[PDB]
Amino acid sequence: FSIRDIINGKRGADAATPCPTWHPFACPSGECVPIKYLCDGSPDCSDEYDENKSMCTAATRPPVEETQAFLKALMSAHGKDFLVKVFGPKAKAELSGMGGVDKVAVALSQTPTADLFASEMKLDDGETQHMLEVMEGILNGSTDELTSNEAADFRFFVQKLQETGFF
Amino acid sequence: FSIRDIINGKRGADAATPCPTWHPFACPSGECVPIKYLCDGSPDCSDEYDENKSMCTAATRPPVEETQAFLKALMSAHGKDFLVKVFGPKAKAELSGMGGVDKVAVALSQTPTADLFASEMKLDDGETQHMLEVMEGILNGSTDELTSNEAADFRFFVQKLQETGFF
Ligand SMILES: [Ca+2]
Ligand SMILES: [Ca+2]
Repeated sequence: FSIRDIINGKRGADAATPCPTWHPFACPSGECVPIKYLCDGSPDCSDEYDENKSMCTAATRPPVEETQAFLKALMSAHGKDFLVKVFGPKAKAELSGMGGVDKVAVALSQTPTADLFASEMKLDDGETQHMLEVMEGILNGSTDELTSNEAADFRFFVQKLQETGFF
Repeated sequence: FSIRDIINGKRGADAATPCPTWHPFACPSGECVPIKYLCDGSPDCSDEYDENKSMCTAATRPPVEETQAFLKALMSAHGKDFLVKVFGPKAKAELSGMGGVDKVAVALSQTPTADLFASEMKLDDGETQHMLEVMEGILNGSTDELTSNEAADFRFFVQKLQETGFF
């Protein structure tokens, strides 16, 4: 009772022979691969899940539950509408127009670029451009948009976006 | 982070569906964790599979299958008894007395130290000491046991063992 799997076959009886410790990663296609083969620029799993772009981008960024916590702590320190200063009015009321802090944490973890993030979140041209200008300004030490404490709390996170190809 | 996943409840031990892209690694206990939480010194699976010592050793060493192809290439180039020069007489006839090339390649990948490898392969004290002397000689450029060409073929592999705690 699993979609993909119906059409390749059906194992033994019972199900489980999980992966060995030396090839500990199970692909949906049901091959076992070494951690080294994940995100290595070539497909080791027949379904190519080992090179899944969402999985490989998330592997480069903070774990989603740390980003969730981090978004929540900025709004607790700076206000429930604080993230309007970065993403525009869809960020008001604890990211209510962007699908909530859980959906935003996953999107910032998995989405390779600001452009693909903007499109998922339905930001217009002006909101996307302002998001990039604020994030460049946070890296600069600029306080045109954020206060000094706001920029310092955000700086390390924006640095990691930039080191991982977001902008 | 997944609205689908709330309303099926508890991810059993195991299968049915796969772990999401942001927490792609499945513990046998049925938890899903980020790659970054593997081998990080604290348990994120309730069964501590993320800190499993064999898994974590193997993740620092060449993949199983490369080590296996490597040992087979050494014995095709240098003879079916070539690895007697490292492991002693149990290595004769393509590692017959050590359970064969697949078992030796798994043991070299996932055994933390030369002493634990020796005890599992049932090498005696004399054989263990000579193995360590030969491996040191390979790092040195000594040709007392291997030719220049044999040692050149083995040197990177011996360095990967030294760098990952083997001796
Ligand atoms: Ca790969
Ligand atoms: Ca861990």
